[PDB]
Amino acid sequence: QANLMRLKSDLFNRSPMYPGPTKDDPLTVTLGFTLQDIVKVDSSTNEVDLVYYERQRWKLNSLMWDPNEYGNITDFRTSAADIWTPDITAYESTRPVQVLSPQIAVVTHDGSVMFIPAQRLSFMCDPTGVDSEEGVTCALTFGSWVYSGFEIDLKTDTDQVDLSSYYASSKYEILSATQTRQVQHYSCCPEPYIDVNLVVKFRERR
Amino acid sequence: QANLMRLKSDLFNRSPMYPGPTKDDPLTVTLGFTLQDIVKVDSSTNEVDLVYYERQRWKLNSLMWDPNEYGNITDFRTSAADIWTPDITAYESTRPVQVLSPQIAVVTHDGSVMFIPAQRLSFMCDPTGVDSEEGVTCALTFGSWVYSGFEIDLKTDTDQVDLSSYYASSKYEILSATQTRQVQHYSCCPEPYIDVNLVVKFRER
Amino acid sequence: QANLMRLKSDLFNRSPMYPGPTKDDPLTVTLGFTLQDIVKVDSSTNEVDLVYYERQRWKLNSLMWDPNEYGNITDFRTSAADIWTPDITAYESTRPVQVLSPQIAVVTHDGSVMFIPAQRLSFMCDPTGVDSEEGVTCALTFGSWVYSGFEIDLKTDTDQVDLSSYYASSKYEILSATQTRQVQHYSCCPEPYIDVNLVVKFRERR
Amino acid sequence: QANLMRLKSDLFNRSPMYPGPTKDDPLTVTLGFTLQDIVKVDSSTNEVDLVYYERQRWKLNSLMWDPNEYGNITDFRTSAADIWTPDITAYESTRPVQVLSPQIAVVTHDGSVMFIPAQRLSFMCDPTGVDSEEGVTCALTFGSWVYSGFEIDLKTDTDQVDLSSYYASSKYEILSATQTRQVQHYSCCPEPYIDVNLVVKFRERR
Amino acid sequence: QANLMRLKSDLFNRSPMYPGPTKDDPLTVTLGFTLQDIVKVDSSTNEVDLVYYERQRWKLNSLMWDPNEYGNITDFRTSAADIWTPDITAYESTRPVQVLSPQIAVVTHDGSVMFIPAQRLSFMCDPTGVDSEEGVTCALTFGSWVYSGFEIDLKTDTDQVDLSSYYASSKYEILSATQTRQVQHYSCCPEPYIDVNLVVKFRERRA
Ligand SMILES: c1cnc2cc3c(cc2n1)[C@@H]1CNC[C@H]3C1
Ligand SMILES: c1cnc2cc3c(cc2n1)[C@@H]1CNC[C@H]3C1
Ligand SMILES: c1cnc2cc3c(cc2n1)[C@@H]1CNC[C@H]3C1
Ligand SMILES: c1cnc2cc3c(cc2n1)[C@@H]1CNC[C@H]3C1
Ligand SMILES: c1cnc2cc3c(cc2n1)[C@@H]1CNC[C@H]3C1
Repeated sequence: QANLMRLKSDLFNRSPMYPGPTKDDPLTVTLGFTLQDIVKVDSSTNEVDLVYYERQRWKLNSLMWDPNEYGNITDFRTSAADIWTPDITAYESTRPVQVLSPQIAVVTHDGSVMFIPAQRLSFMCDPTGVDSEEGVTCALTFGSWVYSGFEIDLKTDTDQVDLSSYYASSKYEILSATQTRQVQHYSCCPEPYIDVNLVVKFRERR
Repeated sequence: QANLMRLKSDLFNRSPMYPGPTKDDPLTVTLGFTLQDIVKVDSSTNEVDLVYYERQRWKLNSLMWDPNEYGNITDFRTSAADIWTPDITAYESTRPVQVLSPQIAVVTHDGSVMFIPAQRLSFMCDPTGVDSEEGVTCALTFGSWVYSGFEIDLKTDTDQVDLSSYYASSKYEILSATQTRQVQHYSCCPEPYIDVNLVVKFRER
Repeated sequence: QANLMRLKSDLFNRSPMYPGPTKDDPLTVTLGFTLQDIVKVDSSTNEVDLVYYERQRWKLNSLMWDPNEYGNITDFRTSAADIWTPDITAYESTRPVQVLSPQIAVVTHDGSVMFIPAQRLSFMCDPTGVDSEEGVTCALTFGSWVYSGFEIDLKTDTDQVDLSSYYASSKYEILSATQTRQVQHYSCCPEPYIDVNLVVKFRERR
Repeated sequence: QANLMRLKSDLFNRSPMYPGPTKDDPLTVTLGFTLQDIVKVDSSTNEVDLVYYERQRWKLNSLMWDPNEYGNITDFRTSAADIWTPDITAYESTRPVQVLSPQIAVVTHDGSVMFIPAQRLSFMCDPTGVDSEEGVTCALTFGSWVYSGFEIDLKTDTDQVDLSSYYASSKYEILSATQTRQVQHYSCCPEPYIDVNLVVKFRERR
Repeated sequence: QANLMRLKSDLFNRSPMYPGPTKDDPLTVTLGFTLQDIVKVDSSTNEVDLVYYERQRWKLNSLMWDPNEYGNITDFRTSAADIWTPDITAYESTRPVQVLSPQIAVVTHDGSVMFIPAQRLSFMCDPTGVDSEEGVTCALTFGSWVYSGFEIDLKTDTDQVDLSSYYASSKYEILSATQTRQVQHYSCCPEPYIDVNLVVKFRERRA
């Protein structure tokens, strides 16, 4: 309708796009994972394929507006390509990530954004021991590729990976799955980088 | 011709595109499935591959015209990218859905739209017992990814999946195939989301 | 060359693109198949891979010109994106079609266009009996996805499939291959649709 | 720098792109192949995978300039997308060709263009006898997909395929390889088409 | 915010893009490799699959600015598509490289650029002996596709490849990996071309 088209026109045409966070104006992204399925294990290459959602939230003043000035609209859907999004990357991936869902974000009048893409990922993981009762553990680090912790900071809402949607007939059952903020330095660069470490222990279902 | 060229110009360059449904102007999408073939079963990863087509219908006021003002044209075909389409998604997919058909829709003068994409889909399914005679049952949910039931509702015209085009020499025969609207809640959000549950019982032929 | 640049400019830059055929302005589209190779047969999924050319022909008034007014130019080549092309689709495909040739068409001064995309296609076919001498038969139906026979008058030139390019050393030899216009109705719509039925009889070469 | 940006501007922004050759203005394209590696052989489907360079050369008056008018610049590199390039295609491919190199041409002040993409090609080939000492022979025809002998002629600079940088540690070694111009009819068209026939004889290296 | 938006505007939208290096204005690109994983070895086709990232650095006069003129901005992240990048290519690749990371570069006020794409590469390599103690050695050649040494020169900051991030549970363990500038001629062309030669020695992880 008219107001929403007016609102989206204002936010996206009145101004050039948000150029990303800076040291002067850093951003915090809240990251949470929903694990759908461990689809595949490959012991000839030590790769494991994972289907999951990645819940992302951040807030920008450039996406703020007054609902009264727009027929009481307090939020809207929009293509993730219309707006800036964080370069959150899985560091142990072995193939380009595969997108499983539409890429549409919800923007709220207070400038907050929620974006939840579903993905399939192959990543480095030695599955040796997956057929035992103890199972095997693998770890994933999700973080910004190019922004240090002075520009993008990460946090979680919970330490528990959401398993409420996990496929009950998966070849693999999950014994535990956690998500933990952590920080490290890389050789190339002087500043610390922030990541959320996904640690998943699993085994062959029986 | 010039009447159609004028009408399309008067609809797509006339106004900004439809920004999608809202709670004040919700949209009901009608869905129907035609199952072409169960192509492949993988008992090592619990994936099944389906080829099907999905009939989508919906109606937008912004796509309306008086035919009399355009040489009596009552409907036209156009690229799906020229118009807004619903984000209907298979929730259990394990690979990006592969489109097999041109992405073209028909728009009628009353604003109604019909879009029928053919697709190959890999989804989550334990096919254990497909080699028996009782067969195996798998379930598939299709729904808007980002719109709740206050924004997009869904409907089916029939509970029967259309099987009149099913491959007679498929490696798998279909014992039953239903499509049912249902309401679900998800951990991230408090609102109800609507899906259409595709339940397919099948076995080796 | 200046004449051709000027010609393309007048045909494409001036008026908008042809919006496709309609009930008020039906269009004849001619189809012929040149079968190149049956690459692969999979009896675990009943899928067959075929490599072929699809010769497409049609004619538009909006693409006509008088050669006299353009240095006696009688034809040119142009990107398929510059013009309308028919949505011809293989109905029994199981994977997206893989394009093997450049997407370029030839336009002649009388307005006729020829577009010949080479393609690799996987489709449903039960190859039980391919190893015998009576061989196996498979049917494949090509047609517009969205245009009925009120809009597209689909036809072949000949009923014989062009086999003069078929790979002599293929794993599979062709016993017979026909191409025939047929009229079908579909559940969704009341209009009759036109397709070309491709029937191919083939066996393992020996 | 200044003079080069000015030259590229004057070439690409003043007049539009070369629209391709015609009957009355044909273009001769020179072609050489450099074989890098026969990567793979598939005897269940009669497909062979090849990695090669394709050296293309042609000349356009519309790409000529006076170097003295442009700071003694005699040539320059530019994205292949900024200029017209010929639609050379392998007729016997079974999968879309994969590009392995940047796609950048060199344009020289006399209007001559050199373009050398590296590619991987799956094509129709019977490897029956690849493990013998006499090896097996296969052939590949390369030509414009849509320009006939009236619009594009092809020539080779030599009859011999460049094998000087072939990969010494390939599963397959090359006994001989030739490239030869030939003229051919196709069922669709009365105009003959020119191709270059690549004939390669190889065997498994031991 | 506003200054950053204004700065990017002046660099990209006002001046036409850099047309690349020439003999008159040659360019030096510094390259360094960080090897994450040897995923796969195919002895039926002599291909090896490798996951690595590649650190690239160069400097352009045309990317310089005075920070006091732009709210003290000394650097910024920008899409790799917004700027010129070197056409560094693995010569031995057998598949198109698969990009694993966002394609975002960092540009600094002195005109220097840093770009670190992560990639999966399939390349030609005979892995015979990979299941032995002594292992197998393979060589990769990275260089410009179309610029000779008169237009693009290369260097490493060190001769030792970075192995400290190598996945410890790979199927394959690395014995050594070096990265060395080298000069070559090619049949088609009269000018020397520069590359960094990456030599990796590895074997199957056992015991
Ligand atoms: C700027 C541009 N790209 C970078 C890539 C990486 C890093 C910093 C970068 N800074 C370290 C952290 N993230 C991945 C690699 C290495
Ligand atoms: C806004 C944006 N993305 C969403 C993704 C999902 C959901 C709601 C969203 N709302 C729940 C339902 N649909 C899929 C997942 C979870
Ligand atoms: C408009 C848009 N899409 C359609 C898809 C199909 C059909 C008609 C359509 N009309 C029937 C015929 N062609 C393929 C399927 C079903
Ligand atoms: C116009 C457009 N496409 C064509 C494709 C081919 C041919 C002519 C064409 N002319 C014959 C020669 N080139 C490949 C096939 C057949
Ligand atoms: C200009 C344009 N393309 C080239 C391609 C190559 C070469 C030089 C080129 N110069 C030699 C070096 N790079 C790869 C091949 C061969």
